Amino acid sequence: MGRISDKFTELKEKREKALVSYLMVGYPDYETSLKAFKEVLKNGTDILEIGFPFSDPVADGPTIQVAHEVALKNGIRFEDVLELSETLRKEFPDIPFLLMTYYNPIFRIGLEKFCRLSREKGIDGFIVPDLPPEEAEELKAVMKKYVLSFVPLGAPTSTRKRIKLICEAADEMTYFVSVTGYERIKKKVEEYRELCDKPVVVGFGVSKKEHAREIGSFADGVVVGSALVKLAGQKKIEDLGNLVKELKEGLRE
Repeated sequence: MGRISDKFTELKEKREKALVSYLMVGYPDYETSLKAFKEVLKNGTDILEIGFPFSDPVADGPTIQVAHEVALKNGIRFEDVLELSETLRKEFPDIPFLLMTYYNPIFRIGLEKFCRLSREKGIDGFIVPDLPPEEAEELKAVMKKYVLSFVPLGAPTSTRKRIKLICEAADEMTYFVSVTGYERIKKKVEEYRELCDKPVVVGFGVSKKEHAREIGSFADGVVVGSALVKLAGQKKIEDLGNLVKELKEGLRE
């Protein structure tokens, strides 16, 4: 459909796998995070995951949880998150933007409004790590209305039936975690390939070029977050750009 499908079609013609970079708005502070976002985009990021600070990030690892807390103490609001998206959208017109948000904030703000605002500020789709199954259909329906790409989540232990539900739920792409929360996720993706034609990105545990090359050998893309956030924490912008450049190196053929 939109920017996501266009990007994967583009990467395929370039014989590349996608690098999905995840950073948190407001960590270690708004200004520094904005520089970080610009740096990863300038160095090869194909799809951006924009972190929306949340008070109870139970699905994130230690490093990202720190980013959540710090950003919230800096006073980062949903409005600041979208301002950053709008700002980046002007400089990078075709890079797909995925808003990483927990479910509660969407409900608190209001589904219609949340989606309306996201679309107006450049967001292409969402990644909801803790989406309650009993709230999924309603959210998907609203997202469809505002043309926001729904990205279902899979796991190394997803059943064949779940995989088919994931494929039909995905508008343009899917995201699988790499660990049971390697060989296991690789085999799961192969099954996925049998049942689904939509691109799939794999995350968790990526921090070295070797990791990107290995995962990219069977996935259409890799997601990197904690490794980037760590560098951003010390305002090591140059090293961050270097890391993104290196990761992207392991994603070319």
